[PDB]
Amino acid sequence: MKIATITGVTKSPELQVTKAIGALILSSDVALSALTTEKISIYIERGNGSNVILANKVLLKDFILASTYGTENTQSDADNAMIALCELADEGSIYLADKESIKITLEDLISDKRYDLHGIEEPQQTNNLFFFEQKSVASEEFNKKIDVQGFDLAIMTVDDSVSDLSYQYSNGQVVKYLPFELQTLSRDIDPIQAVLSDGKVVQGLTDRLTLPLVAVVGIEINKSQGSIINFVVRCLKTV
Amino acid sequence: MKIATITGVTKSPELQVTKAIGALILSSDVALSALTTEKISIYIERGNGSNVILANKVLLKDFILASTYGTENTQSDADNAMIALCELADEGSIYLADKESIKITLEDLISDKRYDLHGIEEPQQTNNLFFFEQKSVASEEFNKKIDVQGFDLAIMTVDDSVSDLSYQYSNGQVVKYLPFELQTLSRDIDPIQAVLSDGKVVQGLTDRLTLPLVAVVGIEINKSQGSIINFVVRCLKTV
Amino acid sequence: MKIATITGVTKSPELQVTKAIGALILSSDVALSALTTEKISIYIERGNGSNVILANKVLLKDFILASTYGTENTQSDADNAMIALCELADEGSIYLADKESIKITLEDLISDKRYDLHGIEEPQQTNNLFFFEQKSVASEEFNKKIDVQGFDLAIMTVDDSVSDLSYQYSNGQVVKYLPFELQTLSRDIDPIQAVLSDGKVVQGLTDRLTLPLVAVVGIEINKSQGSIINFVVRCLKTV
Amino acid sequence: MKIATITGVTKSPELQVTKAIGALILSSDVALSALTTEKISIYIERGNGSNVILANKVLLKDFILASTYGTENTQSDADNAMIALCELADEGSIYLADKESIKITLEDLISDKRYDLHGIEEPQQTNNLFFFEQKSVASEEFNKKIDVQGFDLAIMTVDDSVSDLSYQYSNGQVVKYLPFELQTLSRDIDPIQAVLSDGKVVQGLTDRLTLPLVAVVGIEINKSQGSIINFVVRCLKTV
Repeated sequence: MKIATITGVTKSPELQVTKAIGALILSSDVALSALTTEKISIYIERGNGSNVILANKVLLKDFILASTYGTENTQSDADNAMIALCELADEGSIYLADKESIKITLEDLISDKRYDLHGIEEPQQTNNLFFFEQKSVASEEFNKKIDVQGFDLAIMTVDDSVSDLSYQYSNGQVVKYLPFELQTLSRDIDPIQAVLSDGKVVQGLTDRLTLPLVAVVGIEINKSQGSIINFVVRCLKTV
Repeated sequence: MKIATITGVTKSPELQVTKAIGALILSSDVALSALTTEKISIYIERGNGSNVILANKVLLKDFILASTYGTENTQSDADNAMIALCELADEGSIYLADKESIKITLEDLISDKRYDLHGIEEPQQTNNLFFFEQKSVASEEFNKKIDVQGFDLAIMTVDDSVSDLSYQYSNGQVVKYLPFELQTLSRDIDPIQAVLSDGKVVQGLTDRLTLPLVAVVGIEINKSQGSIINFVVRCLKTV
Repeated sequence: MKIATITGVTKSPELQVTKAIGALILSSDVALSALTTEKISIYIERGNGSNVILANKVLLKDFILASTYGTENTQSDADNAMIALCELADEGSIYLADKESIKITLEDLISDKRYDLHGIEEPQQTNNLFFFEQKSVASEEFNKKIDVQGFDLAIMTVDDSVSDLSYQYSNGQVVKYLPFELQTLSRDIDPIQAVLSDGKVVQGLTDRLTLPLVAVVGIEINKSQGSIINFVVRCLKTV
Repeated sequence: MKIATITGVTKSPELQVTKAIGALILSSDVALSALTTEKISIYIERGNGSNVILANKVLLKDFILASTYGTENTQSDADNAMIALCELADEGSIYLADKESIKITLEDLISDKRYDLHGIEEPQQTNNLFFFEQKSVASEEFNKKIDVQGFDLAIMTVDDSVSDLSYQYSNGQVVKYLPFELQTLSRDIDPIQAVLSDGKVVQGLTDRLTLPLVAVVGIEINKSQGSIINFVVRCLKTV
C-alpha cells in the first residue's frame, strides 16, 4: 500500500508501518544518475527488546543497485523518471511478533523534488532478512584488505585512483583483477542496468560498480592517495 | 511456409492450412502501439469428433502480448515494423490426421496496411494446446470475482476507473494491490516488451497490462461505475 | 591482465600467454558493424611436438558472434566502441601440462584503428576446450547438404540468393525453413545482439545469422547461383 | 646479464626474467639521498597456479636500505651515481620449477633520468626467499603497538612527531628508546651507509632509520598527532 509522499522538505518524518510487507517501491522524478546525496534508513522496532537494524543511512543509489541486480532492472514512467523495487526478505514477507513494527526514514533530500514510498505484501512469512553494511578504504592509506565472507553482493565506488583488485577464494586461490576486467565481468550477468523514459537504455552507471561475490573470502584493494573508496555489501541471514 | 499476404481489403479470406504447424508469425508494417481493431480467429477442423476452437475473434494486441511474455519479445525489421511469434501448442506442433486442417481468419483490418502470416513446422507432434478466452466486467458492476484457477497469464485493459485488484492464493491469503503496484510487479518479469526499428525499446503499452498468474486461484476487481473491463486469459490443456 | 595493444600496423605480432587463462576480452574503437576483414588465430604450443589448433584465421565478427549468444551481449563504453568477452574453455581455465603455452595472433587490421586484448584468470582448471571450424558452399551450385553433428552453434552469412534451408534432426524428421523464419526464430533466444554507445540496441547484424543446433544432424541449402555461403561452427571437446 | 634500461618514460614495462637469477643490481644517476617516490615490484609467476609476490610497490629507498645493511653499502662511479646490490635468496639462486618465471616492474619514475637493471646468478640454487611487508601508523593516533615477531630488519620513517619507542624482548623485558638513542644504536652496527662519487661518505639518511630486530617480539610507538609513520619489514621464508 502507499506509505508516504515527500516533497518540499529536506528531511522526511519517521514513517511507521504496522503491516507485514515484503518489498518497497521507490518512485521519484529524479533520474538514477542524478541522485546525489539521498540516504535511507530502515529497521524493525520491538516493544520490549533491542531493535533490529537492516539499513543505516545507506545511499539511495547503492541501495537500488544492490537490490535490483539480475534479470530485473529499474524502470521509468511518463510521470516518474525512476521506479525501483527493493526486496527486504527472500521469497516470503517479514513475520511480525507482538509490539513489533517497521520504521523507515529518508535523509538529505532535495527541496524541489518528489519522492514516494509503496509497500508490497506477500502471501507468506519468512525468517530470512537482508542486511546492508558499509566498508570504507581511507584516502591516506595505499592498500587495504577487507573480509567479505558470507556476503553475496557488493557495490564499489568507481574512481580512477584505484589500480588493482585481488580476490581470495574459498580454496585459497588468489586472482588479480583490473577495473576494466571487473566491469566487463560484471556486465556479463546483468547487461542492462536501467531503461530511460524516452526509450534509451543504460548498461551501467559511471560512478558505481556491482560486484557479485561467489565463494569469495577476502578482497584486497591496491590504490593511490587522494580519494576514499566505499563498499556497500549485502547479506542474508535469520534474525 | 508462407500462408497469406493481405492488403487493400478490410477482411481476410478464410485461410486454410493442411500441414501440421506449431507456431504462427504475424508481421506487419503497423507498429504494435498502433493496432486498434484487428482481430483473429483460429480453429482446428477435426474429423473424428468435435472441432477445436482456439481463438474466437481475439484482439490482435492481446493475442500478440499473451504469447511474447518472458525472455522473448516482439521485434522489428527494417522492412516490417512489427514481427511477432505466437505459439499454438506446447513444445511440439499440432497433431493433424489424414484430412484435418487449421482454419485462420482476420477481421477489421485497414485498407492501406499489410499483414503477413507465416507458419512454423516442428519435428514433434503433441496434443497440448493453448486456448485464449475472453472475460468482461460490466459498466454497472462495482465488484466482481473471477476464478482464474488453471490459467497462467492474463491481459487486462487499463482504465482509470479501476481502483483495486485483489489476488486470492491457493493457501487462502488475500492481497490487495494497486494499478501502479501491479504494473511495477509485472514489469520485473519482462522488463522489455518490444524493440523498435530505430533502436529504441518500449517496456510496456500504456493501455494493456499483462498479469502472470502463479499459484493464484481468485481475482477480485473493485472499481467505479461507467466502464467495461476486458480480460484475455491464456490456458494450456490437452484435447 | 594486459596482453597487447595493436595500433598503426596491419598485422599483430605473435603473442605468448604462459599462465592459464579461460577467457579473452577483445576491445576496439570500431563497432560490431564496422568489423570487415579482421582475423584472429589462437592455438596451444607444446614444447616437444604437435600443437592444438583452437581457431585458425577465423573472422573476428564470427568469433565474437559465436561467443556472446544468450544472456550476454557485446558491450560499449565512453572510450571503447566495442567490448566482447569470449570464453576459451568451459567453466574453469585451460589446464597446461608440462612445457606448453597459449599463442595468439591477429591479421588483416586497419592501420588507423586501435585494438586491445585482455586475459581473464579463473580459480579452476579444466580440460574441455572450444574449437572453431569453417565450412563453405560454392557459388556455381544450387543445392548442397552439409553434416553438422557435434556442433552446438553455427553462424551463416546472409545473402539474397538463399531460398530454403532444410534441417534433419536426430529422429529423421525434416523441416524446411525460410530466411525470414530463421531470422525470426533465432531472435527468440537472444533478442538483443549488441548495445550501442549512445544507449540504443541492435538485435542483429545484417549479413550474419546465428543458428543454435540442438538435436540437429544435417543441413541442406537450396539457393541460386551468385554467392559463396560461409558457415562458422563451434564445438566443445576434451583434449 | 643486463635486464633493462629506462629513460624518458615514467613507468617501466613489465619485465620478464626466464633465467634463474639470485640478485638484482640497481643503477641510477640520482644519488641515494635524492630518491623521492620511485617504487619497485617483484614477483614469481606460475603458469598454472597462483603468483608468489615478494615485493608489492615498495619504495626504492626502503628496498635499497633493507638489503645493504651491514658490511656492504651502496657505491658509485664516475658514470653511475648510485649502484646497489639486493639479494633475492638466501645463499643461491631462485630454483625455477617447470613453468615459473620472474617479473619485475618500476613505477613513478622521473622523465629526465636514467635507470638500469642487472641480474646476478650463481651455481647454487635454493628455496628460501626474502619477502617485504609494510606497516603503518595513522596520522591521528597517539599510541600504537605492532608485532614484529619473525622479522629481522625494519626501516622506519623518521619524523619529528616521534617521542618514545619501546621494544619488547623474548624474555618479557620492555626497554624505552628515544630517536637519538635509536639512531646512535643503529650507527653502532653499520657506521657507513653510502660512499659518494667524489669521495665523501654518508652515515645515514635524514628521514629513514634502520632497526635490526633481534630477539624482539613487539614494538610500541608513542607519538603525537600530525603525520603517518611507515615501517618496511623483511623476512625470510621457504616457497
